[PDB]
Amino acid sequence: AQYEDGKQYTTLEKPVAGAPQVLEFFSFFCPHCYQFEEVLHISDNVKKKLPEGVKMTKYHVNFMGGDLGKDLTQAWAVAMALGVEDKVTVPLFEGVQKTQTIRSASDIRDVFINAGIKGEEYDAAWNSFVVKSLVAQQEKAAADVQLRGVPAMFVNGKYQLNPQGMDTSNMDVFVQQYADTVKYLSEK
Repeated sequence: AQYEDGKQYTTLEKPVAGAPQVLEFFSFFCPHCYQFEEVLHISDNVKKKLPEGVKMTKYHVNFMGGDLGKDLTQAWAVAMALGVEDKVTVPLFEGVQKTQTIRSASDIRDVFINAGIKGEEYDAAWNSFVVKSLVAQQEKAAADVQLRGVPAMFVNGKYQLNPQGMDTSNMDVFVQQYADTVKYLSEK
């Protein structure tokens, strides 16, 4: 058929109960994730096609970058708690990978300050149990899908996107197929 198990996607042998409809894992330390988000714009192209009543969820991972990697997971939890994901995603990617001016937790906080988040609000979120729970939630999600690498995307807790089985030629053909595959899976 057009979409095939083992080609554009694979199937989790242990489906995850109560998973987000569309779940992406990434790291701000991850060069392929920089390409995915900031060059290919995969998440944006995916959302542009999703059926309505279907939302996209994005979680950070700890396993790249040591202390700073975990700080970034905690900052992403802050972004989710404050609802400022779309304001910090680009400057966090650029601070870690382009400028490489993000080398400490304080450097992450500066990005939020500069994007208009008040300091007291950032600090209250950073230190909150609501954020500690959000960090745990991201970690648990990674365990549930038995995550092995990033970037990664899972649909309805059952299907895993397999970009290795898509076309690499035209970046845009690649991106369109990826996005088309997510849409197909969402209705499956």
